[PDB]
Amino acid sequence: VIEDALDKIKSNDPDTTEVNLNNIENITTQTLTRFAEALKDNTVVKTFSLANTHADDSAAMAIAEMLKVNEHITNVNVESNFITGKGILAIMRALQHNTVLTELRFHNQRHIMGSQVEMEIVKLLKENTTLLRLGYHFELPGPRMSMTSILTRNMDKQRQKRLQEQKQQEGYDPPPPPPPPLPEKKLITRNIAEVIKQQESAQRALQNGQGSGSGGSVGSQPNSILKEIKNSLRSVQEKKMEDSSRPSTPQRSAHENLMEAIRGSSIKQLKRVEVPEALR
Amino acid sequence: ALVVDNGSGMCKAGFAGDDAPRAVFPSIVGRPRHQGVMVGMGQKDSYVGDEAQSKRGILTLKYPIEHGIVTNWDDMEKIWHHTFYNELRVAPEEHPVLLTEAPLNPKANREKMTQIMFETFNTPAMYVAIQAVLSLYASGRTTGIVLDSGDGVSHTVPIYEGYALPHAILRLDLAGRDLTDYLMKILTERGYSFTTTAEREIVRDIKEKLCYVALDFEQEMATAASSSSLEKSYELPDGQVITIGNERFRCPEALFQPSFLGMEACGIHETTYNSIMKCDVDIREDLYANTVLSGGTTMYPGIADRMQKEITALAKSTMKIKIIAPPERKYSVWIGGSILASLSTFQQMWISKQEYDESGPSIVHRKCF
Ligand SMILES: Nc1ncnc2c1ncn2[C@@H]1O[C@H](COP(=O)(O)OP(=O)(O)NP(=O)(O)O)[C@@H](O)[C@H]1O
Ligand SMILES: [Mg+2]
Repeated sequence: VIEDALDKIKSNDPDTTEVNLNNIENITTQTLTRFAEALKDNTVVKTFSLANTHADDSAAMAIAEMLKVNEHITNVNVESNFITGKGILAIMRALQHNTVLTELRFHNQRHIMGSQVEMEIVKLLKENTTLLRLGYHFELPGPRMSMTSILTRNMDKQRQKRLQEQKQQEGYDPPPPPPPPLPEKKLITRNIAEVIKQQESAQRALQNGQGSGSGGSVGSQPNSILKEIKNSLRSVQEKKMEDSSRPSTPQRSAHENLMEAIRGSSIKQLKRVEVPEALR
Repeated sequence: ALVVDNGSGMCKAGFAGDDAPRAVFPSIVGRPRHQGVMVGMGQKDSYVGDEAQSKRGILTLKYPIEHGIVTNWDDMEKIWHHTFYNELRVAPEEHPVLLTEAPLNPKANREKMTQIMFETFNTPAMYVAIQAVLSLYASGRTTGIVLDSGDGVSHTVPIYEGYALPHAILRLDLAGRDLTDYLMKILTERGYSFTTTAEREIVRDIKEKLCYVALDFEQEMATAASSSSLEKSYELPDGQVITIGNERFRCPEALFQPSFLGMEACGIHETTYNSIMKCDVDIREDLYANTVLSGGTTMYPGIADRMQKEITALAKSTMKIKIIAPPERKYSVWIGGSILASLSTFQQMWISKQEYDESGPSIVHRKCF
């Protein structure tokens, strides 16, 4: 039963990977708070899941701190419960500096999560780099967008990483389901082949290449080149280098009083004029 | 090669070069209703597809895709796993995958879709095509305007030699279930009550089996107030038959007159002409003669006929308005892709795992356009 699992949890059973407490009847805050602490120094559980078990914000606080005090769980499933954003946020801040958890789901709660609670979740997890999948439907375009880009830039760190180690000098690299579809015979309709001959024929219009554009406006080089004019004298005629006098950049009174005076100014000191006209 | 066309409601996936999808199942994920749920689930946390359709009882069904845009990425990953592993019984490592997207999708989403395929499922190669564009290719064309009316939103997408015109894409917030909603509202106003999802699917059926678009509204309105040639009976499951008349066409008149739904937006007929006008004066001619119908809500009888009549009264005198409605425009978005993925010419056009592993998901706006 429960205790058979919990036994193993603090027994550190080298063989219990999943703790599945899904749809388990009559479970307490404390009986889950035990589990939370029962896993507080565990090392053999990668998946802790309590689906559809009247969980609450204490169970969350339980799980939340358990999170910042556990380095082997990659996945937390607190689904179909009765948890508010007061609890959801508990687990959220914990993850502010928790670099192991990789998936968390809180779908299908009691009530609407709210919105301050929703924009919280995004600015909150903003300094998290480890979370890969966040099981929740945001009901707000703003947050939901902010969020998806984050789980993208967390996961690109995986792609960047594999880029450094994986290849770079590593040697090498219960009723009915009403189902009426259609059996097949393949494809007789056609004549989109020619645009593909055309789509091979064209594309990459104008200019685009390179690896990184650290320098300025990697301009397409039609402008730069076609606007010949800027090309000051090259190869032949005058040598125009302006080495001059003997001054330098330590303290200067004339220039820095000038700066002090330039800063202390405003168009409120100038004599009013005007320029509305357009002349024929 | 694989083809996957995701929808705001129904999902169709299958092998490329194929006649039709092998996998067509609802794009839904079910999780327990509430309270002392248990009895129902076993050791599961959710159900997927046509088992989530059969257990609608204690399940609060949700769609990852809303108005054709992925709003739930976790359930989006759930659906995709279900597809390769459960529904299609195939390993996504052994296959390249062509996926689909809505008109005016965010770049952000294009990228997650990209990254999910490459990191999670580990696909050799992948491409992402605008669904409207995939519907034109099935019709055997590369240029034209595609009217796409699905479940949540409507789109008119001008297309020029293989590429959709973003500046000219118009979008309308009326589609499939607004008509189901509407039919429900009037069939109720007239007697029987339709408010529950179980009874809602029969309004979908009253609709699809008995609704049509009139060519001339005010006429068919009066034909019906005059005689009863327009009446048709429908048998409910309990055995009580009901009779609709002017509701057969008052339902899809919403498409042409959104005001019937209290909308200040213009009908699907103007939403198609208006688009053509923000197109180039040198392609309007081939736009008008290549308007193509796509999606399930374009399946009403006489919708092509009404369209022509409307868009000829809007257009200038000299243009021919040809309105093409393929007989299989329910699975056309898939079919148009099934053919694309098979074309020898397309193999160089994929996205390599290498290219991704070097540049990240960002390479998809340039490689796919
Ligand atoms: N013969 C028909 N006549 C009228 N309506 C139909 C017919 N067949 C299907 N439908 C409607 O088609 C709608 C959904 O089909 P479809 O447009 O293919 O959805 P989808 O592609 O999954 N969503 P999206 O990807 O956002 O377009 C429903 O509202 C159905 O009622
Ligand atoms: Mg569609």
